[PDB]
Amino acid sequence: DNFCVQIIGGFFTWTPDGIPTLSNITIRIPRGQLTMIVGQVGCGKSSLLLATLGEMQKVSGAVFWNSSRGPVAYASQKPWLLNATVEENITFESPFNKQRYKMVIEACSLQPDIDILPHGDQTQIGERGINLSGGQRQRISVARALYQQTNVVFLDDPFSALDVHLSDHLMQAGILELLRDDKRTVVLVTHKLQYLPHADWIIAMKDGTIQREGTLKDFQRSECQLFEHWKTLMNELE
Amino acid sequence: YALMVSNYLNWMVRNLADMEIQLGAVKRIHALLKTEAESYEGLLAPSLIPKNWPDQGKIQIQNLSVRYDSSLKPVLKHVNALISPGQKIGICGRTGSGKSSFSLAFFRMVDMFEGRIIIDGIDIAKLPLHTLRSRLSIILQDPVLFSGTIRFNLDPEKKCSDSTLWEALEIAQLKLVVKALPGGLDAIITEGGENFSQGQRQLFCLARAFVRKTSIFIMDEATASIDMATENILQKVVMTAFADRTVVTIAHRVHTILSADLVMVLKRGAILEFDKPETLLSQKDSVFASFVRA
Amino acid sequence: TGLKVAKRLHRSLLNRIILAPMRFFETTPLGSILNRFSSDCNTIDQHIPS
Amino acid sequence: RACTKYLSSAGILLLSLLVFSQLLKHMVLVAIDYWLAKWTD
Ligand SMILES: Nc1ncnc2c1ncn2[C@@H]1O[C@H](COP(=O)(O)OP(=O)(O)OP(=O)(O)O)[C@@H](O)[C@H]1O
Ligand SMILES: Nc1ncnc2c1ncn2[C@@H]1O[C@H](COP(=O)(O)OP(=O)(O)O)[C@@H](O)[C@H]1O
Ligand SMILES: [Mg+2]
Ligand SMILES: [Mg+2]
Repeated sequence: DNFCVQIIGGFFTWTPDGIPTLSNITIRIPRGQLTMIVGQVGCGKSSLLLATLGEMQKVSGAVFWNSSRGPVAYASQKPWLLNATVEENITFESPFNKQRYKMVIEACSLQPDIDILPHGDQTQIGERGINLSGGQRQRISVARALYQQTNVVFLDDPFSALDVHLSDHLMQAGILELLRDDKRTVVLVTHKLQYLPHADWIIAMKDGTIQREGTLKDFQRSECQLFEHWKTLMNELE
Repeated sequence: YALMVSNYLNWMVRNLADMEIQLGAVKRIHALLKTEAESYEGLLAPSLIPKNWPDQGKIQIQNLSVRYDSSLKPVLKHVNALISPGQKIGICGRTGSGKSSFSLAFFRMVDMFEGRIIIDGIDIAKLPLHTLRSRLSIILQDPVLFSGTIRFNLDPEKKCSDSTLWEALEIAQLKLVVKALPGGLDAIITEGGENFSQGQRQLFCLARAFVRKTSIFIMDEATASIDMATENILQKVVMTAFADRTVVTIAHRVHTILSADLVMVLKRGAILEFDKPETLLSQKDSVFASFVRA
Repeated sequence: TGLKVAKRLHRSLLNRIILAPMRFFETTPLGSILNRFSSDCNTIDQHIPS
Repeated sequence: RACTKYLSSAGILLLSLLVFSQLLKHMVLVAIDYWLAKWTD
């Protein structure tokens, strides 16, 4: 219907016969909107992202896709780079479409990086190629995720290796402009709470379960402690 | 013997071609064998080095300019600073401003073609590399974990007791996580730490540095993969636990170094501002104020 | 002869690699360094003495 | 050089002993076959 992904009572385990790393997972991700998963270290965010994708073994519950999942544009927390060039990593088995490629390059601000390296936009990347900075690896992975014409985008901490300006420009030109104009489902795991005003939907996680799931106006009344805790972290969250 | 010519001429030619391929393998190993090595000898005498040559943690940096190779652009240009012992130095700047090469300069991982880094009256270029890199601790932004136990990752040489390892884990907010594991300190970390999260891997590397208990800590964007709530309590417990130790903290988030003693603002490899944050935020046109406000 | 060369070449390679600078490790791919321990050392230990 | 690393790692004594022992063994086998040819006549 109006949702992209939905989980009802999902118990998922990394181990085959161990303790469930996720318990009582109940999410309703809207389609064409920005959903932000927020929480502490090791609280189930990447586990939720891979439990929707089927990469983690399910013990209980149901997973519904109303997109039969289909493709999902995924940028892992550890950036994965093929042994091909910059252009082949960003395109990633897709037609070229240079007008979109320039927009993705400017949204990730990778244009100064391809004005360096011995063969800009053609240098071999990863193993058997030139070594990149970790921020450059992160932005090439995010550029691959943003470039594709996939209805669902999964981003898992894209601002970990970047400074304030790169993360702000990638948030505005890439997430709020390039992804919104396509009416694209965006699920964005982040530790940067300053982007919470730009979120349509918020999923809060705590020790491998869904603590609270709703908008910022919902968190203003349902979870007063977590709302005020967020306000203390980033110094009325409208 | 003619029948042996008919049987063995082919075998001789085949073994000659095989031996050429085997000698190609030996040739590749010898080509990797002639690679240059770092100078671990050091010009200063080992008797001139004290038992704790970072006795208090004073750092002088005099006209330092570093690069990564010959005929390459210097990533730091005329860096000159003083760090009193026990002072906390927060380093901020945009990505690409040479502030990780600044951290690598103390371990001689970059080509210091000019300038000196004098620590407690001793130039570090005169020292052996194991002597220099054994008495200083660094926390890289990207975590590196090895296969084995938690005890092996924190203490591979087995030079510290279990109480030191538990203090290192408790400072790095991993007391409850490691205690929840059934092995405890013997819980197995997989290859690359794939059984833990990115934040938990980075906290394991932080606890790995907390075992060493040196006089100079260099935290090069350590808390980048960590959420803000646990980053604040980790920063507070690091400040309280290392109150007498010189900490050079490279800030992924600028608001973490608002309580630092001095703030080094790097612009394109040059120290634009090096002063207290209280005076630095008083100036409206200062770049550090633009970092805090935006 | 095979045992002596197989011991000495691996000892020399392992000692010379760990002293090489990090510029060498960043410039050279890790597959090129690792295949000397994996394939070339396997030839020297086993295939060459036969 | 790089192709001669195996000979230098083996040493002069071990390599020369290998070559001399193989040559002596094969010339002994030639002598056995020649003495068998003389014996059968
Ligand atoms: N591949 C894995 N195999 C086994 N256990 C895992 C794996 N990944 C995570 N875990 C465990 O499951 C829990 C959830 O980790 P998860 O991957 O969801 O972290 P995260 O919330 O994305 O972390 P962070 O925000 O610190 O990067 C943790 O306790 C972790 O140890
Ligand atoms: N391993 C390396 N080899 C050569 N140059 C490097 C290396 N690492 C970084 N650089 C250079 O240093 C500059 C960035 O400095 P760095 O300390 O990485 O800044 P930051 O700390 O802001 O990431 C880049 O312009 C890059 O060219
Ligand atoms: Mg994750
Ligand atoms: Mg850096």
